[PDB]
Parts: sequence; structure tokens; C-alpha cells
Amino acid sequence: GMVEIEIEGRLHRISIFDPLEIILEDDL
Amino acid sequence: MIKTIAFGRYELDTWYHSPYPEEYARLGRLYMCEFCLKYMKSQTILRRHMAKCVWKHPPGDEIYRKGSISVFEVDGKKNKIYCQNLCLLAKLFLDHKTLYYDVEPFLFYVMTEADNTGCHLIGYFSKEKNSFLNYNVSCILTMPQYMRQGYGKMLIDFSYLLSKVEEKVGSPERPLSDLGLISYRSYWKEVLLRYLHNFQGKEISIKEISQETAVNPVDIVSTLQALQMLKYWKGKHLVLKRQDLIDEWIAKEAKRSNSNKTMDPSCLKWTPP
Ligand SMILES: [Zn+2]
Repeated sequence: GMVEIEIEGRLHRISIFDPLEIILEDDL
Repeated sequence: MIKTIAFGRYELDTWYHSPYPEEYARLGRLYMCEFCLKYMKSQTILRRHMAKCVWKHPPGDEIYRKGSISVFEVDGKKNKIYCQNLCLLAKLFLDHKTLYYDVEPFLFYVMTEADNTGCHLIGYFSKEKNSFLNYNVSCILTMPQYMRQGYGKMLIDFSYLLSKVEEKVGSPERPLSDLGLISYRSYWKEVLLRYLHNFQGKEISIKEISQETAVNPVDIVSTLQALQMLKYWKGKHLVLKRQDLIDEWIAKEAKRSNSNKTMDPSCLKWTPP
């Protein structure tokens, strides 16, 4: 499982099984 | 050609063209039996029919009831005639609908609001009996007299509830009508904001969410980006819990569910294949 699409003039690919970190505000 | 239909207490402009027999397509007005969905040439004809007609709701099994609101599950093979009429009906008001004749390989889920006369047609969605691509919705329609009332959402929500109880993820049949791309986009936001509200942990996979909600992982990634919650910093992919949307979601929760336009898993009485 590998999806593809865009985030702010870059190109990005992401797995649907890796845990993704949830954050709020913070330094980035 | 056809321009209006008498459907129960309603008189509806028709939006497109439906492959009704030319005998009828020659007419500018069709009179529909609001319960069995037979189409008729005139008001006098209909009235005599209504005096004979026995349906006070659709056929099939009532798999959900919550007070007046029901949903019936009609087998295209078990009621070939009722389902064929339904398609013709839906083909007005639905621009790109394919099937009319061969309704056998399909299940139809028909939502209805009951009053003292009977259970009136709100809207429906059809579902392939064996979708090669795991589509949980083939075609979906809210009747015009029920539009802009939050019943579309109820239909969509019910389609995934089936998927849940079937222990499946699914998605509507592509392509998506211009009107239906907005409501799914909307519904996938309700669903996702709710999940993030209830989820207290520090990380999650799409597959987890996909499994909880029955929404397809692609439609999940899609919405996350639509909401601009998929962020990439320092070499990985992070989910960005936007306070605003989440806070707006809670205020919008009050509004909606004050008017009872919510489906209710406790009221479903269904078994999947
Ligand atoms: Zn009838």
C-alpha cells in the first residue's frame, strides 16, 4: 500500500501501514 | 418528452432523460405509484391504481428502523419489476446512471419516512451483489423533495455501516457525479474529525482508520490532504491535528444531531452473506 500526491510544491509517497505520528502545533 | 412526475403528494420537475417506453416518453407528465413505483399515463389512471395498490412501503426486508425512518433491502432478482421502475425513476435526477434492465446482480437499499399513509420514498442506493472492485455504493440518490436536508449523508453513512458489519472497506462506484463528490468529501471529513477526537493515542496507521470506519485508505489520504492535515517534516509523514477544524466539528455536531439526521447502528437488524 503506497499512495502518491503533493504537499506544497513537493512530491510525496506514504505507506498505509506505518504508524503516523499525530501532533498539535510545535516547532515545525 | 417528459418534464414532470406526480410522485405522491409531490410534483417534481424531472432533470434528465430516462429510457421509458416511447409510449410514455411521448408524454410530458407521468403519474407514479408512490409505493410500488408503477408509471401511468394519467391522473384518472393512477387514482384507480392507488385504490387497488397494496404497497404502503417498498418490498424486501426492513433491515433498519428508527421510528419513522426505515431502510429496506430489496433484491433485484426477488423484485425485478420494483427495482427496474426504481432505476427509471432515478434516471431522471441522476445524470450518469448506467443500468436499467438487468437489476438482478444488485441489492437496492431504499430509505423511507413513515407517516399515517405509509412509508414514503426518501432515497436509495444500489449495491452490486459481488463487486470486483469492492464498491459499497453503485448509484445513490436523494429524492428532490428531500434534498438539502441531511438525508444524503444518512445514505452514505448507511452504506459504510453495511461495510462495517460486513467487515469490509469499500468505496462508491467511480465515476462520482459532480453533486456526489461534495457530499462524500464532506462525509469523509465528519468521519475523520470524529476519529481523531476519540483517538487518544500518539500514532495511528491509515489501515487502522480504514478498518474502524470502513472508508477506503485512498479516500482517507485524500481527505487528510483536503483538510491539510498530512504534513512532512524531518523525513517522515505526520498527522496534524488541527484544533480549529476539530473545534468547528464539535459545534457542528450539536447543530446536526439536534435535528436527528443521524443513522444509528443500534437500530440495524441485518446479517451479511
Ligand atoms: Zn402501486
